[PDB]
Amino acid sequence: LTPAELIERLEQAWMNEKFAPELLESKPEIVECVMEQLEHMEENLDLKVSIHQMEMERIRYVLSSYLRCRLMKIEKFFPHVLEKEKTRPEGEPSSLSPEELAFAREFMANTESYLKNVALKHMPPNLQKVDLFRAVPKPDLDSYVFLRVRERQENILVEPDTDEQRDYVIDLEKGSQHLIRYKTIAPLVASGAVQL
Amino acid sequence: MFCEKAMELIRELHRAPEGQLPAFNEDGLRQVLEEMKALYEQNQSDVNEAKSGGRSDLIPTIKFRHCSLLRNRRCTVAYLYDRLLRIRALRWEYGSILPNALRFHMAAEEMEWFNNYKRSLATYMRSLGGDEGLDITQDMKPPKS
Amino acid sequence: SEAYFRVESGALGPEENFLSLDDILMSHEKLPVRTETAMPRLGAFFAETDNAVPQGSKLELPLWLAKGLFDNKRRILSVELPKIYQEGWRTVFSADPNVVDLHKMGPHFYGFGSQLLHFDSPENADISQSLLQTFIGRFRRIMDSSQNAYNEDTSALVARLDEMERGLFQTGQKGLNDFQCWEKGQ
Amino acid sequence: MDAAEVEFLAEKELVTIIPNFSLDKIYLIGGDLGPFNPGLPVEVPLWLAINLKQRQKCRLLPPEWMDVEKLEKMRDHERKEETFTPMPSPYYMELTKLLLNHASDNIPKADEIRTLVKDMWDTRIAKLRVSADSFVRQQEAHAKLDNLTLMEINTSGTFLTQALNHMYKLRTNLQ
Repeated sequence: LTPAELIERLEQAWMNEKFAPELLESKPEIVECVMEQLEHMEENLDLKVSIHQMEMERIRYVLSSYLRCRLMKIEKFFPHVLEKEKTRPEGEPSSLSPEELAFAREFMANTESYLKNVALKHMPPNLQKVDLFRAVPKPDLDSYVFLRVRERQENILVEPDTDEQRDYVIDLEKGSQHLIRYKTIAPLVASGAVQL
Repeated sequence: MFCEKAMELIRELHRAPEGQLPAFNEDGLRQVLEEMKALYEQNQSDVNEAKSGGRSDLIPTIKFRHCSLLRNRRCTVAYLYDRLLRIRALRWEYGSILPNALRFHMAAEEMEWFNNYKRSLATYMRSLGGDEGLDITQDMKPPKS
Repeated sequence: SEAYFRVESGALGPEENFLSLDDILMSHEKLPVRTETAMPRLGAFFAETDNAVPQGSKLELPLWLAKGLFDNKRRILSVELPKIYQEGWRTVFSADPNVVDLHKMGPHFYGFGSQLLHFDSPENADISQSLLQTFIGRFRRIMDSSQNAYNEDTSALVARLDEMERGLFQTGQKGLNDFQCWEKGQ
Repeated sequence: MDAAEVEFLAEKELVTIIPNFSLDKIYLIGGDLGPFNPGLPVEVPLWLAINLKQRQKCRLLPPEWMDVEKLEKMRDHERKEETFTPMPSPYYMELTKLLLNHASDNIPKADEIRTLVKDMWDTRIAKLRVSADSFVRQQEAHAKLDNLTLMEINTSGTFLTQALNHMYKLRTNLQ
């Protein structure tokens, strides 16, 4: 609830977003509070001044980087981002802020239109519709990642491959660092029990 | 034989490093769209005979033509999509105004895609902070004074 | 450059990625096949039964085409395994994977190999295990040179790497060079 | 993530400076700092210390571990061990780089300290290569690595994870 904690939360999202193979949950409450803090401090604006402006730059940088990272993911999986939001059950956290959603919609329309007018409409009658949900790659959740355990977790199943015989249980201790498949610890990233 | 023209579009982009943008291949795109038309017409004819007037001995040839159609379609779409990705990159590397070298190798339609894109990014970035706040096109690198 | 995010290969998985330029290049490569029927009008190697292809004809077809014409029943055609995946080379890969030139004998050794599994060859299990063991046996030499562990000319090593390995090489090199530029920031 | 961003996080680490000026505690969004008093030790973030040193408004104090004798023992320890040993700081490479580059005048035997830390880095990256080969050859799917630093993990970790991703596909292509 404190500013210091606000910043820690941001850096956490920044780092997690950088390494997760899929688009993570939208953190509107964090982005806003950070924008407010910057606005307030910006207005309050001698050596103390230069020190404050230096810190403001450090924070501005993390926000921008985090937001930049989210846009590239939205662009990369745009059809899957839109389809997931469309069938998202009421209550579950969205992977898109109202603004990012607009950006994603526009990306889709623009690309689909470009593709239609430039080639598809000029193709035979039975080959003019291209399924974008199929043409564009989905996130690969079977990607390996490194993490730092923030909160102790037990009975975590490690699945080497598709052969159940190689499966074994593991426990993640607070402060430890691990290497493992993302899909196995995805829920832990979301809950904040672990950090990528 | 078939789909060779389509492969020329792929090799052309593939040999363009760093995401460089060679001239839009209008001729190549036209020749491919034509082959598709021809392939589709030839196939639409043999299918008739197969149905009544010929034999189910054309089916193998019909499948061959079909695959060749799907293949040409895969190549062109892939070709066009890759160009858009390289063009999307331009906004983040050069800014909102592109140099002559890039715009002269871009198709009018690609320029429009770029503009639609930068207009959407401007709107996104502007909704971020107050009335007009946070150009996330700046601060591309960690601050170091 | 930095903001250009091309579609990556998917050849190692169930199927290739539709928009992957690399997969399109990989699927253009030819593989031995044998006709199991007659193919009219397609005889011009592209009068005699309207120009048909003789049943039981051995041909070199692009992977994508064979994929499209193939069927387990093996009615349209049957495919043969390229040499690099047969008993012979499999034995050499097994003794020591580092000696082979996967660029020359590839250049999409692993990706073509994975997609080749789609033809239900009796030796699919042999082909599959060979692919994994070959990468396992070559892993160290790629990591070593990509990080220039021995201060030697990598150009020669990179020239004998298949396309997947070259990318791996790139990642390793990029990571190290990025670190060395930072470490030297005035 | 690039090496510049790793250093960005390292810059948060606290270090001790000796101000040559006076100033009331500042209230930064991340936490209070100061007050500052001439000749009196203060705890400040590395990025602030670096800036003040450049501005010549303070003296940089070297970490207790940044000592030729201790580092000399750490380097030998790391070489004797097959596994990774506990590093002095989770940002030892960044702190050496930044401190030696902006306050070598405040760090004794800076020349030697640079060689000892450079050696530790060389021996640990090489060890990471040998460790990864063992991990891959035994086809492992999980690993604990409490002693590795972020700079090390980030520098060659994309290579290891990309390789593991491919092996996962190859290990499961007949499924």
